[PDB]
Amino acid sequence: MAKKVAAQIKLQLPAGKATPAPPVGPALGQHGVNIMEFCKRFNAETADKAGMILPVVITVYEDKSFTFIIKTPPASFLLKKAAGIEKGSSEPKRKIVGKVTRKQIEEIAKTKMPDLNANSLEAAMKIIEGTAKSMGIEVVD
Repeated sequence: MAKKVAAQIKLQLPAGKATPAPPVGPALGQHGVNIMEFCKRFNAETADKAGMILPVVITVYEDKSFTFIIKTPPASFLLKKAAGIEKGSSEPKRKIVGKVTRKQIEEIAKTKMPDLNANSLEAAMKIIEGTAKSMGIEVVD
């Protein structure tokens, strides 16, 4: 399969909010890459996971072409989107700040399957759950 890797541009970038600030411009642009192609790409792709410093990895090719991936991380990311801590709880924090549910675990586990390096989702579920557990997040059902 066609690979002509010229470089790699790893970048932690706001979902829905990437831009040629010191992050992007110097990173990709120095390697000849269309920052706007990148940005209009990452932004549109990350539209859903917006509000988020996404851990990205760019792989620019010989053409000045590129592609990039975004490491849908251990679980913290979408556990915000579940545990209910996209900012924080109002006050309730019995050590368990907020919580979710095995099913919620699953979904999160599923979406980040490519990242968590899941042989099988049961494994990814462990990650999410364990992450959650460590983060003071309970799972309830």
